[PDB]
Amino acid sequence: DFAELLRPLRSLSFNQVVDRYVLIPPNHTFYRNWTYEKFLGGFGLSYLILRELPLRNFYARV
Amino acid sequence: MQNTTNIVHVPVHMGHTHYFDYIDSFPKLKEGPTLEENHITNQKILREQLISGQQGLEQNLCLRNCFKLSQKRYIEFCLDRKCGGADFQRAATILGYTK
Amino acid sequence: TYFYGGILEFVYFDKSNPDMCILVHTLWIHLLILFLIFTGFVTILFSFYG
Amino acid sequence: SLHEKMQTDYLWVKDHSQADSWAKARTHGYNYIAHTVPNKKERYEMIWRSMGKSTDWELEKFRLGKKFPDRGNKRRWFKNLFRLIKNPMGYIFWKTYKARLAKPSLIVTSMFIGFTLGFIKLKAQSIAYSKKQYATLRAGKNIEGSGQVHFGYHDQKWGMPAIPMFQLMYYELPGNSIVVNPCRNQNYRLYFEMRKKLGI
Amino acid sequence: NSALIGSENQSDSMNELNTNFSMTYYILTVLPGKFIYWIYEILHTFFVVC
Ligand SMILES: CCCCCCCCCCCCCCCCCC(=O)OC[C@H](COP(=O)([O-])OCC(O)COP(=O)([O-])OC[C@@H](COC(=O)CCCCCCCCCCCCCCCCC)OC(=O)CCCCCCCCCCCCCCCCC)OC(=O)CCCCCCCCCCCCCCCCC
Ligand SMILES: CCCCCCCCCCCCCCCCCC(=O)OC[C@H](COP(=O)([O-])OCC(O)COP(=O)([O-])OC[C@@H](COC(=O)CCCCCCCCCCCCCCCCC)OC(=O)CCCCCCCCCCCCCCCCC)OC(=O)CCCCCCCCCCCCCCCCC
Ligand SMILES: CCCCCCCCCCCCCCCCCC(=O)OC[C@H](COP(=O)([O-])OCC(O)COP(=O)([O-])OC[C@@H](COC(=O)CCCCCCCCCCCCCCCCC)OC(=O)CCCCCCCCCCCCCCCCC)OC(=O)CCCCCCCCCCCCCCCCC
Ligand SMILES: CCCCCCCCCCCCCCCCCC(=O)OC[C@H](COP(=O)([O-])OCC(O)COP(=O)([O-])OC[C@@H](COC(=O)CCCCCCCCCCCCCCCCC)OC(=O)CCCCCCCCCCCCCCCCC)OC(=O)CCCCCCCCCCCCCCCCC
Ligand SMILES: CCCCCCCCCCCCCCCCCC(=O)OC[C@H](COP(=O)([O-])OCC(O)COP(=O)([O-])OC[C@@H](COC(=O)CCCCCCCCCCCCCCCCC)OC(=O)CCCCCCCCCCCCCCCCC)OC(=O)CCCCCCCCCCCCCCCCC
Ligand SMILES: CCCCCCCC/C=C/CCCCCCCC(=O)OC[C@H](COP(=O)(O)OCCN)OC(=O)CCCCCCC/C=C/CCCCCCCC
Repeated sequence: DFAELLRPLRSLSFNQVVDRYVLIPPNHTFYRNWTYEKFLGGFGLSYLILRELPLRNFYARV
Repeated sequence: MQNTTNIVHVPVHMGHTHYFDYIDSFPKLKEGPTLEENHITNQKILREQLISGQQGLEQNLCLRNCFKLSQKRYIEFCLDRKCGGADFQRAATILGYTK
Repeated sequence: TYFYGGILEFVYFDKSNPDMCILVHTLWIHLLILFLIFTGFVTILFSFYG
Repeated sequence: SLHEKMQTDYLWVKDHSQADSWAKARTHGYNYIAHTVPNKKERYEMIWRSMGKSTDWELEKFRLGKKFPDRGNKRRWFKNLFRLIKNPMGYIFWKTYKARLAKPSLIVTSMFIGFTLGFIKLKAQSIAYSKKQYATLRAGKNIEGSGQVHFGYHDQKWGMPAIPMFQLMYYELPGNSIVVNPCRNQNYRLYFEMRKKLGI
Repeated sequence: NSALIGSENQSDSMNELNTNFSMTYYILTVLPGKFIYWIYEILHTFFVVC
């Protein structure tokens, strides 16, 4: 399993390793925090649908 | 020791105004040329440097970059390899580092 | 450190790296709360329906 | 009308307990008694009359029988809490209607709002000062005690008195006004010159 | 401090990463369990002392 962590490194040379995983081209235009916005914002969207539950009893929805 | 204690090495003058505490002036403060006068002065220098100070610049830039190295043995290696075999004391005179 | 650094001091290096998440929906929640506070101000003092 | 029963059920909540369905458990009023009303003694007489009619005025039957609590008041604090969360402004409005029938002057209302908002403002600054002390602690200065009311030989700053005199001379530091120097934008001159050198 | 309104005890775990290894849905599972045992403690006490 320790040799399985280095599988993608054996097929590559050192120059290919650096150009692949180290020298990632700079691109600072992405919306990285969209991952947190969709997850945490989903609580609010879930409440919109959850507030319309056809549960008859008010205290059941409580 | 008071927490808001400062030791200043230049003279300051404090304003004697109610409800406020600040430095209202500095003794013997001389106002120089304005931002526009400095701009016109700097443009005269940059214009001369653009017109008559660009010939043979690549050699001087290489000598200046070699002298920013950490050790002297690396500076000499830089002068010999990059600057066409220049001498340490001779290049330091061109750059103005010699007394 | 010898030429351009200061004294070598011992500190505790915090591995936890906090960062306030800059979100969009948090301002929606904030506006809703202030909308409730302002409506209560109107409900108590500027409601003439009775 | 046609949509009355559907809409009335949709608008308000009813009671689901059948506490009073059991006959003998029904209270006579001795569980929750009003103590200070001017008709207090008339309330006690009606409780006594209710107890006497249940036993045909042989109260020894009540002494031997079992006494029950008021089951109708069960979970009443939870039920009010859920109504307060369901519609907080509607709960506050109706619970304060009788109190709001007497409206104080514009001056008194302004004093309530002013002192209340002024107290919250000082609380917000007190919270921000606690973050300053935490940054001071992490910066390497251990802190004995707390607060900014220095007992020793230090200057204090009490906070802006919420009166127009000090509110005209002073104003709090707006953090959004502390900016990066605009000379940073002059580094973009390096980009324009590089683009021309590379023939872009 | 998670139950205080506008806490100023910034050094009491307010600015630290605090995870646990208990059951999640804390106020639904763990917190009621602590209250259930509380009711047992006092009901057992009332029965004993009386
Ligand atoms: C044509 C007729 C029908 C024929 C087909 C019938 C078959 C249909 C099924 C197949 C088709 C489904 C299509 C989508 C494929 C998804 C497949 C899938 O497996 O998803 C599993 C899906 C996700 O699995 P998951 O990874 O476990 O995520 C849920 C975790 O809780 C997440 O928790 P978390 O902590 O990991 O993350 C927090 C989470 C926040 O999540 C929560 O907080 C919710 C937690 C639930 C409440 C908490 C209490 C837990 C209750 C436990 C008991 C529940 C058991 C229920 C079991 C049901 C089993 C299905 O926030 C987010 O992660 C991001 C959320 C925001 C992202 C954007 C979401 C967009 C959704 C789609 C939008 C467009 C739809 C239209 C809008 C709705 C219609 C008006 O599980 C669900 O079932 C979610 C149910 C949510 C309610 C859905 C109600 C709407 C249903 C839409 C139906 C069609 C529209 C209506 C048509 C009306 C006429 C018919
Ligand atoms: C061997 C392995 C297993 C070991 C197991 C060991 C444990 C044994 C398990 C069983 C223990 C109990 C034994 C059976 C008792 C049965 C007694 C009975 O017949 O029912 C009486 C009682 C009667 O209630 P009721 O007559 O219908 O109405 C109450 C009154 O009308 C009053 O209603 P109210 O509307 O006027 O409200 C006032 C109310 C409550 O009003 C309140 O103010 C309390 C507020 C509590 C919630 C808030 C907490 C604050 C923190 C959260 C903040 C919430 C924020 C929400 C809002 C958001 C922000 C705005 O006052 C009360 O405290 C009532 C509590 C019951 C009376 C007991 C004496 C109370 C004095 C002690 C007070 C301190 C404890 C309070 C705990 C309250 C929990 C309900 O019913 C119960 O107590 C039900 C409890 C049974 C639940 C069984 C659950 C399953 C059991 C297994 C669970 C497994 C747990 C594992 C734990 C693991 C170890 C950590
Ligand atoms: C509090 C006691 C100690 C606490 C122990 C607990 C005691 C158990 C009881 C507690 C439970 C009840 C609490 C008291 C409630 C008041 C009693 C009551 O209900 O009587 C009915 C009462 C009706 O009064 P009334 O006597 O039948 O007839 C009055 C006539 O209109 C005209 O009458 P007038 O011509 O003869 O005189 C005019 C004026 C009489 O003049 C005044 O009342 C002077 C008021 C000037 C401003 C006072 C500001 C209070 C300080 C708050 C600032 C934060 C506190 C921390 C900073 C300061 C530290 C000291 O009328 C009144 O306002 C009557 C109220 C007088 C007694 C209540 C005053 C309480 C002030 C607090 C005392 C100090 C507390 C320190 C805090 C402690 C915290 C550790 O209901 C009211 O309407 C008056 C209450 C105030 C309402 C003003 C308008 C507010 C509108 C706000 C709109 C914005 C809200 C937006 C919605 C929010 C978002 C959804
Ligand atoms: C052609 C004729 C002139 C034009 C006529 C047209 C006028 C149209 C009138 C329409 C009325 C406005 C309709 C909408 C208002 C409804 C909402 C309302 O506020 O009613 C309050 C309503 C009625 O109050 P009230 O208990 O029946 O008392 C009514 C009167 O006060 C009477 O009760 P009182 O007799 O017992 O009052 C005795 C009075 C006794 O006063 C005196 O004897 C002398 C007063 C001298 C004042 C000294 C000034 C000193 C200045 C020093 C300044 C130093 C600092 C300056 C720094 C600046 C920068 C350097 O002292 C007071 O208490 C006055 C009350 C406060 C007055 C504030 C404004 C004063 C200046 C008015 C400017 C208008 C000038 C018109 C020209 C008149 C020439 C004859 O009560 C409420 O509070 C419920 C509403 C909740 C309000 C709380 C939040 C208020 C903020 C929002 C209000 C709405 C937006 C803003 C509108 C304007 C408000 C200031
Ligand atoms: C052609 C076919 C087309 C359709 C094909 C597909 C059909 C459906 C297949 C579904 C595929 C699987 C679905 C996966 C999607 C899951 C998405 C999701 O949101 O999951 C989140 C949810 C939470 O997980 P999580 O957030 O991801 O956290 C991860 C770990 O759990 C965290 O670990 P932890 O240990 O830290 O967590 C502690 C643990 C706590 O410990 C527990 O696990 C709790 C377990 C105790 C309850 C166990 C008994 C439940 C059954 C009682 C009723 C029995 C009736 C029959 C009795 C027969 C007696 C012999 O978890 C919780 O904290 C649970 C709290 C969240 C839920 C609590 C409240 C739920 C609402 C309850 C009221 C519902 C009212 C009904 C209204 C209907 C509409 C909504 O996942 C689940 O709970 C899985 C539930 C799976 C279904 C359970 C069976 C429900 C049966 C209900 C019976 C009544 C209705 C019968 C209808 C019959 C229809 C035929
Ligand atoms: C009818 C159209 C109405 C549109 C709204 C009217 C207002 C128009 C005003 C818009 C002005 C545009 C200014 C620029 C906004 C910038 C938007 C933005 O930053 O998006 C970034 C980013 C792009 O990701 P990256 O590839 O990493 O970044 C590349 C950058 N070049 O966008 C996102 O993160 C995706 C999220 C977009 C917004 C949320 C979309 C979901 C909204 C819900 C409604 C959709 C309902 C139906 C959804 C189907 C679901 C099954």
